[PDB]
Amino acid sequence: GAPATVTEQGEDITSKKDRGVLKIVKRVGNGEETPMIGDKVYVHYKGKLSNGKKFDSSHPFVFSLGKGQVIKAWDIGVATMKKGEIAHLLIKPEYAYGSAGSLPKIPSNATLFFEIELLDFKGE
Ligand SMILES: CCn1cc(COC(=O)[C@@H]2CCCCN2C(=O)[C@H](c2cc(OC)c(OC)c(OC)c2)C2CCCCC2)cn1
Repeated sequence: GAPATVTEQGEDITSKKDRGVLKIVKRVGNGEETPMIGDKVYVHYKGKLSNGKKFDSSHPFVFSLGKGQVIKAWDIGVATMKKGEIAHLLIKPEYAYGSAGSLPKIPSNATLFFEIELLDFKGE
């Protein structure tokens, strides 16, 4: 399924190249411009734990990019997305909630998967 496909075929978009955040584009965007740090960003997402034990969906989620308001993986991943793009991210715990987790919702050393649609981004 989608998590396995990303694991096998996804681009490694971490700077350190440690496979911590893997990406596949699913639906292409419009324009060349991807959002700068500081931009208010608007998205629809689906999300789940590898554990199979929790699912979550926006189904408009709003955050300021690259400000650590979201897990590092989103700050990295969404920064590479263009308006109208849909992407799959698979994320190792180092780029999400780490060894501590975020109990009870997120366990220790969790791997996360997300499907993200980037709707738009305005400058702050
Ligand atoms: C106010 C900005 N914000 C940050 C968060 C923390 O979560 C996140 O940064 C990432 C990325 C952005 C979407 C939400 N998200 C998550 O991990 C989900 C998430 C959604 C949450 O609420 C919608 C949430 O509660 C605040 C939470 O707590 C750690 C984590 C998680 C995905 C795996 C399946 C369980 C939920 C929630 N809101």
